[PDB]
Amino acid sequence: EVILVESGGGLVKPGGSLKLSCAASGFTFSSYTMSWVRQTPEKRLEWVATISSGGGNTYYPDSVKGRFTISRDNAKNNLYLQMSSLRSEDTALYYCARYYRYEAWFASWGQGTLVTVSAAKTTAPSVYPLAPVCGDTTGSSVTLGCLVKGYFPEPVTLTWNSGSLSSGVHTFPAVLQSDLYTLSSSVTVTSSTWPSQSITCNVAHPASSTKVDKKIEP
Amino acid sequence: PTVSVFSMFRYSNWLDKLYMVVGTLAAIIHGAGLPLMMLVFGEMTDIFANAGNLFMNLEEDMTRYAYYYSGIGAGVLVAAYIQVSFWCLAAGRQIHKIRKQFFHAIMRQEIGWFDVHDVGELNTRLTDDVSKINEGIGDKIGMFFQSMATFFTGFIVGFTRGWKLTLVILAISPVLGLSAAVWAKILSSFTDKELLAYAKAGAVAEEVLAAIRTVIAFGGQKKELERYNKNLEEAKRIGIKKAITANISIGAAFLLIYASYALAFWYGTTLVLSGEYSIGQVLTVFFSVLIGAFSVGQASPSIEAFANARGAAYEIFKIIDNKPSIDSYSKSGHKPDNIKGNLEFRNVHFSYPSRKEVKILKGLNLKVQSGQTVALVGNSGCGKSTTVQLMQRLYDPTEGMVSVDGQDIRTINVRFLREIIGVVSQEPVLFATTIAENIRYGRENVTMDEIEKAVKEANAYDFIMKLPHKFDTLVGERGAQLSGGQKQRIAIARALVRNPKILLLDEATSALDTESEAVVQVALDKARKGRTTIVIAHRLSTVRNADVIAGFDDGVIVEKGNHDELMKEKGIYFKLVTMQTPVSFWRIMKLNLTEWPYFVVGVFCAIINGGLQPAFAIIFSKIIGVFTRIDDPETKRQNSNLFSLLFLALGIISFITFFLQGFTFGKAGEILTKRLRYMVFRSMLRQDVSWFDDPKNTTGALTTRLANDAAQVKGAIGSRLAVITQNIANLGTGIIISFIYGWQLTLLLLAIVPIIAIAGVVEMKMLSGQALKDKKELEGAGKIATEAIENFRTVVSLTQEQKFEHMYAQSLQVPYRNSLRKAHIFGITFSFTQAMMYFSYAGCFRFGAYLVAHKLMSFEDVLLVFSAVVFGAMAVGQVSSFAPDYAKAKISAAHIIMIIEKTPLIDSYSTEGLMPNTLEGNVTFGEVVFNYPTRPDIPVLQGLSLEVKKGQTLALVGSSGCGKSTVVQLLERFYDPLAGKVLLDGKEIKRLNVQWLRAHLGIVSQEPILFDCSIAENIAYGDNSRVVSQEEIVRAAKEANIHAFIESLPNKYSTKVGDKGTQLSGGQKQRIAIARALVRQPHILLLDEATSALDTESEKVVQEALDKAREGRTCIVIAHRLSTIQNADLIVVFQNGRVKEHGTHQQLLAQKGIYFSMVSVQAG
Amino acid sequence: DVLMTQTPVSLSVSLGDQASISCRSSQSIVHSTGNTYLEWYLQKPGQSPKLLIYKISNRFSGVPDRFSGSGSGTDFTLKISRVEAEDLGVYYCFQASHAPRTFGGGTKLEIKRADAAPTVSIFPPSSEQLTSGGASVVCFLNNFYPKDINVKWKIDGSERQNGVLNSWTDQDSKDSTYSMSSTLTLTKDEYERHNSYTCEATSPIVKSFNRNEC
Ligand SMILES: CC[C@]1(O)C[C@@H]2CN(CCc3c([nH]c4ccccc34)[C@@](C(=O)OC)(c3cc4c(cc3OC)N(C=O)[C@H]3[C@@](O)(C(=O)OC)[C@H](OC(C)=O)[C@]5(CC)C=CCN6CC[C@]43[C@@H]65)C2)C1
Ligand SMILES: CC(C)CCC[C@@H](C)[C@H]1CC[C@H]2[C@@H]3CC=C4C[C@@H](O)CC[C@]4(C)[C@H]3CC[C@]12C
Ligand SMILES: CC(C)CCC[C@@H](C)[C@H]1CC[C@H]2[C@@H]3CC=C4C[C@@H](O)CC[C@]4(C)[C@H]3CC[C@]12C
Ligand SMILES: CC(C)CCC[C@@H](C)[C@H]1CC[C@H]2[C@@H]3CC=C4C[C@@H](O)CC[C@]4(C)[C@H]3CC[C@]12C
Ligand SMILES: CC(C)CCC[C@@H](C)[C@H]1CC[C@H]2[C@@H]3CC=C4C[C@@H](O)CC[C@]4(C)[C@H]3CC[C@]12C
Ligand SMILES: CC(C)CCC[C@@H](C)[C@H]1CC[C@H]2[C@@H]3CC=C4C[C@@H](O)CC[C@]4(C)[C@H]3CC[C@]12C
Ligand SMILES: CC(C)CCC[C@@H](C)[C@H]1CC[C@H]2[C@@H]3CC=C4C[C@@H](O)CC[C@]4(C)[C@H]3CC[C@]12C
Ligand SMILES: CC(C)CCC[C@@H](C)[C@H]1CC[C@H]2[C@@H]3CC=C4C[C@@H](O)CC[C@]4(C)[C@H]3CC[C@]12C
Ligand SMILES: CC(C)CCC[C@@H](C)[C@H]1CC[C@H]2[C@@H]3CC=C4C[C@@H](O)CC[C@]4(C)[C@H]3CC[C@]12C
Repeated sequence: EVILVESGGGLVKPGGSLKLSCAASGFTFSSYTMSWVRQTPEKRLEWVATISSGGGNTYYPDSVKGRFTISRDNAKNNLYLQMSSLRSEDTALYYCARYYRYEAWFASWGQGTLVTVSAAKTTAPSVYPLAPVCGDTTGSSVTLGCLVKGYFPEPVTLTWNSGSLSSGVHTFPAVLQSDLYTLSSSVTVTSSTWPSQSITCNVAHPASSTKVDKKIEP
Repeated sequence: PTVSVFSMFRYSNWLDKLYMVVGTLAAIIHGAGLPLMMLVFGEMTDIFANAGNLFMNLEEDMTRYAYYYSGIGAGVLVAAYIQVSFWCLAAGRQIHKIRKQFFHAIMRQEIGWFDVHDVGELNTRLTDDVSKINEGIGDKIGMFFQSMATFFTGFIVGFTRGWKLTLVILAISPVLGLSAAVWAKILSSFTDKELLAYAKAGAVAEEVLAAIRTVIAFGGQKKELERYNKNLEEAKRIGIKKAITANISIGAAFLLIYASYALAFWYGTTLVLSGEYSIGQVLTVFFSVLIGAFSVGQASPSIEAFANARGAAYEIFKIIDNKPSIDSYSKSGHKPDNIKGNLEFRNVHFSYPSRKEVKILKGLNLKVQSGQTVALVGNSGCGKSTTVQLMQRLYDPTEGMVSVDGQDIRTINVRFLREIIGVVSQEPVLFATTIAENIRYGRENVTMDEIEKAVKEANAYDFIMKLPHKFDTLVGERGAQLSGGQKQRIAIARALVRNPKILLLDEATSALDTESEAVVQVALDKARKGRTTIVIAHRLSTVRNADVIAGFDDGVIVEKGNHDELMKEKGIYFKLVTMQTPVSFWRIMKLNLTEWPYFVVGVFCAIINGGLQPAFAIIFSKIIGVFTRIDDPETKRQNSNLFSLLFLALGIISFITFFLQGFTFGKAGEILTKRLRYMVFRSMLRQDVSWFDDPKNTTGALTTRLANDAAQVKGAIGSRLAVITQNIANLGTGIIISFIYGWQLTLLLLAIVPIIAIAGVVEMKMLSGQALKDKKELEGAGKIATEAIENFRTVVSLTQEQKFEHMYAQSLQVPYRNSLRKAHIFGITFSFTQAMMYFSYAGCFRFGAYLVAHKLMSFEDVLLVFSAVVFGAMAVGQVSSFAPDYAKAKISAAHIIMIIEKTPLIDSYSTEGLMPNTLEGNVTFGEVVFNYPTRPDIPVLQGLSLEVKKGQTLALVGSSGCGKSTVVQLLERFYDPLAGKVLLDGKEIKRLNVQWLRAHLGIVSQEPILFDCSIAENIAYGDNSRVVSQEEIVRAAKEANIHAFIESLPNKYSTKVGDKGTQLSGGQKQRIAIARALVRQPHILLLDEATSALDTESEKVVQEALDKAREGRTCIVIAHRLSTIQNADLIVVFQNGRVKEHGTHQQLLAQKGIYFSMVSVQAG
Repeated sequence: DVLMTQTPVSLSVSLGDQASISCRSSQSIVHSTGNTYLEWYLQKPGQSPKLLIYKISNRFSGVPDRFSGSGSGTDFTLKISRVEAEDLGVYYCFQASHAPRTFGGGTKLEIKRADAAPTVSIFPPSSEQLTSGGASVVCFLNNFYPKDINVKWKIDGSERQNGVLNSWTDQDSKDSTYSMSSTLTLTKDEYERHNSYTCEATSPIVKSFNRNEC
């Protein structure tokens, strides 16, 4: 299978210069056209740049040409996008995508990488346990929460017990307010699980190197 | 005119008719072999371009396609062998039959056919015409059929794959056909254009090299040198223009090929991108149709060669179709049995077909009985030799009827009659075999005892005993090894061994001494009693003892009777008897060191032309790699346009650089050849007459050295520097690039490049044909033809043609076998080097599939390595074929630098020596011995001596070739004698100046020779390094009594005269030779044969200017006519070189000696 | 520029019905090669888009035969037959035939289902947050349908607070339900001032707790 992963996206002040890298494995990188596509916060996709298989031809849309610049390193199997003179409207989620024979333009999309361009300063989150009053049970099941609050910028990772708990989880999308983000998550486990063995809320905020595992307690 | 096509294959049997049909089928198959390869290759590239799917089953499919390539390779191996072998065998066998029949037809020919048609033309037409026929019916026809088959297969495969793309190629395809046709027609050994340019200068060279002694005599070398230089510069100009246009043509061929690639790819990507064709389909179509269109032009020299062969076959077949009026191959005539000698001539009018307007004979009637020795007397011109030739039926008389013992010749056999008549001609010739064969040449079965009997009757056994190999001695050409007397006596024996019934001698004792002629005549009277006899000679010693003597006048036999009958008759015979009572040295670049800028530009352009092949390999690999990558239609469209434009630009660069390289090397080469011809010719002129004596280098070796050196040295200099440089650039860049791109595949392909290059060379050599075939063998065969055409006069008497044709055939039997084996060998080598390409395709792409599968290189890299190393080793083969040989060039350069640095005895540009201000005119020769350098064992002088004073008309009289013109050459510094002393007014000629002597005197040559210009520039050749006045031109003409024949011709002093004066008559050219020397006004004058061909009234008007100008200057006249000898001051008779008598004419007439016998020829 | 406009912006489809989206272009896209390039992409909630028909009426490897495309000139359409819950997201129509490549807006697909009621659960502010001077009460309204629900916080039985924060997950591909969270955030002092906190989903669904700590 084709694996494209991306890296290098972080907060930047307007007018700054960023550089994104996307490593590609599982196919012959030096044979395929590759593109960068971008998804805004209103969730409207927009093409950003395209580069051919040798590195000769590159195509940009009028909006972005001059400021952005795409390149590829065929020896390390890497795709780079250099960005300059950023704007607030260039804040979005960036995907690398690989071209398909029979002429379809984006066959294999990578995972996103989130790029924010604002004056807001980095702010580590505040993780809070959530348990029922005095450990009260709701029958044969227990629902536990975890609240992260007041962070910036958006990307934040939340798991339960390093990913062991995955079946009955409900993470809710982040809500921006006062240049700060708020996110929450719930888990549902049998009554014979949580009071017996404790459940840990793993939170990470790469922007601030924050990483906290908060155990839920009655 | 030319023969029909049905009459070219006239000597074709059932076996030769089968060879041609099967060679034609195999050539068709071989032809269709290549477009099928392009079809498989197009289909194969789709397996590699769609190989990787997001490589399984790539090596299986490349196994199948390796089987396809190897099957086509095997088919082409077998078919190409069959094609070449069978066509060369058909042509070989047919040419053999043609050679034999041609010579056999030349033998069965009327006498005088050779006078009409020169025998250098026969001997040269023989070999040239048979080679020119052979060329056209050989493998050129197989190649023609192969190329037509390639054309049709190409277009059928094209139209079946996709028609839209083939139609576009077909629209530009006639231009491709014309480009290729013009290229190959220009290419087919465009050497005759240079020969046509140099023809005129070679004519001047052959003129001056016919009369080297004459030109040296007048001393006018510089004038002829200016003429040669003018002709030479004209030829140089034509050559420069020819190089310009030939190279422009090659350049436009390449421009068109590359722009064709550009168009094919620009439209083929439109079709691929639209989805209609694939990339393999486009490769298939483009290459198939391009190759078909080029193969049509690869067959254009075949129609040329066939037209030339048709032309030459017309001449040969016409020679073999004519049947003469007399021929020894017809048995119709009756053979008599009871042989009795009886001659009957009556009313015999006959004329020579050569000059039929003149009638020498006006009827002769004669009846001669058995044994009657009949002698015929008369001056030279009545036709005694004509009667001798009339006897053997060399001709037929126009009026009357001739008979021999009752019945006429005209109903009886020519062979039987010819064998029984032993005849000896005036000047015999002897065959260059052993003397035993020579005497055996009388008849078939003669044993050595009869040989000894006949040679002892000829009294020619002494010189047989003194010389080694007494029966094994190979006599030289034309009897040069032995002496004249021995030769004539053994010729008598050769006539006698036939045991004749009628004997006919003609001048049997021309140069014979007393006792040998006596014993010969005694033997002749020992074998005359059973045979009729007719003897013709000048000596009246062997005439007085005959039976009946007769006398010719105006061809008519006027006097008849015995001795005393003509004594009492008191006629002309009475008057006659009343009066009678290693190394090789390299300096070839120094020769061309003056033209350095042309070489700088040329080597630069050659580097670029070598680099043009790897650049194409790279561009081609990249275009095919545009469609093996996963890119969008815009990327593919832009990159395809970029690379099509690069094809076009490479085309333009190729046009310019080909033009320039060809033009600059051609200009340098032509400057070099002009300078070389000039320097060599000036050096030849500066060599004395003693160097020219050598029979190797007298006439032909020097002109062939001029027209060979010209080509050869430019070959060495230009070939070396251009071909080594172009091929180094080409292959070096190809191999380096293909090593950095893939080294395993490169090492595999590096073992196959020798065979691809040599395959190119063998093919191109097949296209040029064969320059020389069985050289040694052709010599062995043609020596017989030479000696049989030269001795024709003798051999028609001897009637030994059959026994000569058999010798020819036997001499042919070795080159025949040799040629059939050579065909079976050449077929194999050609077929193998042709199949090697298909096997190389198969091997390379199987290895390539292996590498691509293990991901050790890309497809584009396999394609680049293949194209640079294999598509670009064919170009090495072509380039290396086109270059002229270096070995022949280097040996030619060795010979040229030998002749150039050659140093002769005396220098012509040397004024050093004794230069006295005054002279006296007295000459004195004493004890002067001269031996020819060519003949060092035979002395022609024995220490002669002389004394000459002012105004002394000194006459020299003797036999022919006894040291008459020797004293001339011994004065004019042609030869310097080994011993002797020559005082010229007390001044030895060896210490004087060499040009002064040749400037003071002036002579007339033995034979007058004039130059290719008007008569004005004939007489104004006599005085050079000086402004010639026309008042002396008309004065000398009036004095020589030629002014009338000049003032009569239109454009009197600008009438262009032929070579040697072939337009005007012998008397006039003898007069204008007298006027040519008259302008010299010499203080010492010589005349050799001043009245050879002149009238009797013209001699008095020639001598009257001499008699008035004899005073003051020493005069020396050598002639045979006594008229100028009676009035001379002193006379010197010679005998084998020795001065016998000298003094005043009266003192020689008082004491009767040998000179008295000289005066006793025809006076009274 | 050529801009694509998709006719329905939201599309509700019963499970088993047929769903037809259409993407009318503006410049009648057709390349110079005579091919017209028009692809459809599907983004399922929380994943990267995925290819669906790389031209008019082709199908990508792995894509069921329910998806079919068909279009001509300047009007193109996509039809799905027998929708399932797995096929649930935003459908974009990309066109790469002209020199700026443009996507469409999108058409959210929503599968209908039997109205369920939330498992509501309320959570009291943690000790850690109270120490820093803050109090946030959190109430999850899990696995309900349809989306439209109202939550009303009651402090001390009467104080209908309004300073809350709400956030909806997207429709779950497994059970087609929704969820959402209601977070009531105030000061530690304004919280301590009261005892009973009630969460009410809207016969409403109530949940509540009584203390500042237990
Ligand atoms: C009987 C002997 C033999 O058949 C001769 C000769 C070589 N053989 C192998 C068969 C062959 C030929 N082409 C092939 C293409 C693919 C696969 C096999 C072959 C060729 C032929 O066409 O015969 C009908 C030929 C080829 C080239 C050649 C002159 C030449 O002979 C006429 N070139 C000299 O420089 C090159 C080229 O530029 C040219 O022709 O210029 C004079 C030539 O372009 C054209 C229009 O041909 C081309 C392209 C085909 C360009 C680059 C290199 N490739 C390699 C050489 C060359 C070719 C046949 C065996
Ligand atoms: C015309 C004379 C001199 C030569 C005869 C031409 C031969 C070689 C021709 C006759 C019929 C031709 C074939 C006709 C049908 C096809 C099928 C197609 O899918 C590939 C080409 C192919 C395979 C052609 C190849 C060339 C071919 C075999
Ligand atoms: C040797 C000469 C006279 C051949 C005649 C030239 C022909 C072959 C040339 C002239 C104009 C060309 C045509 C012009 C228009 C088109 C229409 C298209 O749908 C296919 C190609 C096609 C059909 C071209 C094919 C080649 C063509 C027909
Ligand atoms: C006479 C030689 C040297 C050149 C002749 C060139 C002619 C035959 C070639 C050159 C360019 C070619 C055209 C290239 C472009 C097109 C457009 C295509 O969609 C139809 C075919 C058509 C119309 C081709 C027809 C044939 C064409 C006109
Ligand atoms: C004399 C004949 C055989 C030559 C035919 C003319 C060739 C040289 C001409 C015909 C059409 C031309 C092409 C027409 C259009 C373009 C697009 C441009 O962006 C690159 C050059 C390119 C690709 C041209 C290359 C040269 C070309 C192929
Ligand atoms: C670094 C290396 C591998 C560069 C490769 C150079 C090779 C390809 C060069 C070097 C010497 C060259 C050869 C030198 C001499 C001649 C002899 C002549 O009769 C034909 C050309 C020929 C045969 C040249 C062909 C090209 C050649 C073989
Ligand atoms: C190992 C590397 C350098 C391989 C280079 C290939 C060499 C060995 C090959 C390439 C081309 C070949 C030459 C091609 C043509 C000629 C001309 C002929 O009249 C003599 C053989 C000669 C001179 C060949 C000799 C071998 C040769 C020089
Ligand atoms: C005339 C002489 C030099 C014969 C050379 C023939 C070569 C070129 C031919 C002969 C038979 C061919 C082989 C036939 C069978 C196979 C087996 C397969 O697993 C690999 C390809 C391979 C190995 C072919 C490659 C080319 C091959 C080896
Ligand atoms: C070029 C001509 C004259 C003969 C050369 C034949 C070469 C190219 C052929 C002969 C032997 C062949 C090999 C035969 C079998 C194997 C084994 C395996 O590992 C796959 C490829 C490989 C290695 C083949 C590659 C092609 C090969 C190397």
